Amino acid sequence: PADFVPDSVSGMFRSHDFSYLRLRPDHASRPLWISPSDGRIILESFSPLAEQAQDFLVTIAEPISRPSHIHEYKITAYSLYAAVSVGLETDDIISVLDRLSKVPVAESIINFIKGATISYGKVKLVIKHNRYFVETTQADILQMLLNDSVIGVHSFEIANESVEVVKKRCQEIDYPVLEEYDFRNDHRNPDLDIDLKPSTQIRPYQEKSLSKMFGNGRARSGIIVLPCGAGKTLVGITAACTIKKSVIVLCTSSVSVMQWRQQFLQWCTLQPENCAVFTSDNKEMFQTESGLVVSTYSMVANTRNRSHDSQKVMDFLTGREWGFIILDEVHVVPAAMFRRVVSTIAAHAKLGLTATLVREDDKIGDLNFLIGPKLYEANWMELSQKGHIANVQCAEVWCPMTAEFYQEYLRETARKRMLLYIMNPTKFQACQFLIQYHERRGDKIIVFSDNVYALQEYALKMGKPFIYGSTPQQERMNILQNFQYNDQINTIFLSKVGDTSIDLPEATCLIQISSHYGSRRQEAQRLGRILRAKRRNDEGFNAFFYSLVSKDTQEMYYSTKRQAFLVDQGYAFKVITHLHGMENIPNLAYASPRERRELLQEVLLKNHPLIRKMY
Amino acid sequence: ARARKGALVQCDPSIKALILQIDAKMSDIVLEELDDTHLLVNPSKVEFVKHELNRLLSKNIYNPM
Ligand SMILES: Nc1ncnc2c1ncn2[C@@H]1O[C@H](COP(=O)(O)OP(=O)(O)O)[C@@H](O)[C@H]1O
Ligand code: BEF
Ligand SMILES: [Mg+2]
Repeated sequence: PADFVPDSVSGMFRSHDFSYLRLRPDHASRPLWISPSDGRIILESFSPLAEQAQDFLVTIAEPISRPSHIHEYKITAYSLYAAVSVGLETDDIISVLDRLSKVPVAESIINFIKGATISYGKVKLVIKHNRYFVETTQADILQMLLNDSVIGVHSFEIANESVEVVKKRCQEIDYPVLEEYDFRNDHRNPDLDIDLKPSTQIRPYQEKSLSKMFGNGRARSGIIVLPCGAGKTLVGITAACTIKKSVIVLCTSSVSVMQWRQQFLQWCTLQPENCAVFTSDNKEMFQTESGLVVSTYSMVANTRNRSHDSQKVMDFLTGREWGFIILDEVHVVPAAMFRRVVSTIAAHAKLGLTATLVREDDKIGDLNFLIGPKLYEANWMELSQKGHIANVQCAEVWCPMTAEFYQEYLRETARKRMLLYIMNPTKFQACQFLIQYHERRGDKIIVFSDNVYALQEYALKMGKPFIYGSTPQQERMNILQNFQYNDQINTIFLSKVGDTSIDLPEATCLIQISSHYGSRRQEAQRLGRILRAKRRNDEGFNAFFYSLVSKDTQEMYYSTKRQAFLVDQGYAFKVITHLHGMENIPNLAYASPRERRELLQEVLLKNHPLIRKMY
Repeated sequence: ARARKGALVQCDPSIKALILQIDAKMSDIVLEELDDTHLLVNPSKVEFVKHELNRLLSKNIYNPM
């Protein structure tokens, strides 16, 4: 910025005007605009070289928003820390960035890439007989690691519990660690000969995700992000079948754990004898040399009280040195206690599978030193238009609160106000109308509700099965199977338990009456239930995702906030003020004021052995 | 035969209840209740109830930074 006259409208751009630089003669072809200050990248997806950059940008920059035409990425330290791992140096990143940019890359951006791209590749953490050695390939590192204030060809031991400290410490100091596994040369660990049976059909994006992991030939530890229903289960299965070592799977549910074993058996040649499911029901472990364990965090992250039956199994898990860990729904591993499993369980390779990589707190970044960087990410609309996932017409219905209920909403406190605007009669009518309309269309509907009292009230009013946390594993499984194959039961009423990791290929429509505040992830996870609908390729098919919200209430504040992630992916919510043909339905719940008054008060009121014969 | 100057407020139940709450806190707001969709309000408070109501409704709207 030298000898560059400002424009009369430059005031509207507060230090954001980037006209001080000039445009290159080949602007019409190059698709990228680069922000010299914020690091943002504007990508033209409708110009040549668009595809060549849509993958290069995903590696070095995390995606902010990827709408139809103009994509918006951003370069940050973590995104570079993700790209630095898979055989990428500063020169390649700078060369391509300049080659794809309509404007020259500013010095500030070049400085940022130079700083973080040189750290990778000088410290290696290895495991031997449940003993962790921080092995380094050069002697000079001893004067750095052994002299570090936090720490404590040359290789030295380190406490197993202390891994989570040194790995984070390595980030602050110049060299961060990488967890690479040369399973080809590992003979001490007994192998497991399992392979994908010929019937399998590895989809392109699945191959791309695996290539980003096995590109060099040694398995890299990291995270793979694919849209809901994209087939993350087969991605993990393929990784297990190519490493060919004892593997353990952690999944955050009992229904989901059952799903994994059935999927593992179906897609590859894993013999049933070598599979053991460690859930609350059965705790037997495989005694064969090499096998597979599919368990859950609650059954593996517990610290204080373990039963005798569950204590032998945990020792069995800890004693052996596993070769691969699959963390399904890895957005929950950085929690206060779940992260402990990543340290206790010994493994040379760690993989994370999650459709959503977001959490309300700042602990999302902790994944970097727990399991490694983010290897691959996939767009949602791209897979939608290719027939891999279903298309959904997202909608947001505005049920205006009736006069009678609304008056109480003003006086009542925050905690009870929630139950008040979840049970307004208009929502009952809208849900009843939509359910009848879509059932006539031969659709399988799911009605989510984080609030259990409303869930039961809706279910008993409409005579439909419902599932919530107190349900024994079998009964909810029986409900799930019936909903899938029984033609009479077209709809169910799920709760927070079914928010994630439950697969219903038949579900096509989706409704939600309650919500867990402002969480953006729950909306996406819930939408995932219908993104894998079986008939997602017949002409003109469109799944549905309704969101009933009371107007002039705090729910709209959370609704416009809990769909900020789907908008970034590309989904657009449509406002529905009124459902045509809703009045002519024969009978609607709470159509008379008497019933409305009764419901209002009902919800408002919610807040010596011989003496044995004597008795 | 009696005229009374004022402002005729036409609105919906939700706005009506909010105006009543504002009137309860500040008495002079509402001069008379006409029907479930009409209120007679003090002329001086028209510019104040209109401005105050928007502030109250701002809580229900999520403005991102
Ligand atoms: N390559 C594939 N061939 C056939 N079906 C597949 C394939 N990949 C995924 N699926 C199907 O997609 C659905 C969702 O798979 P799942 O692993 O549960 O997805 P995610 O874990 O990403 O939500 C299942 O019905 C599964 O069988
Ligand atoms: F993302 Be899936 F529904 F496990
Ligand atoms: Mg899954």
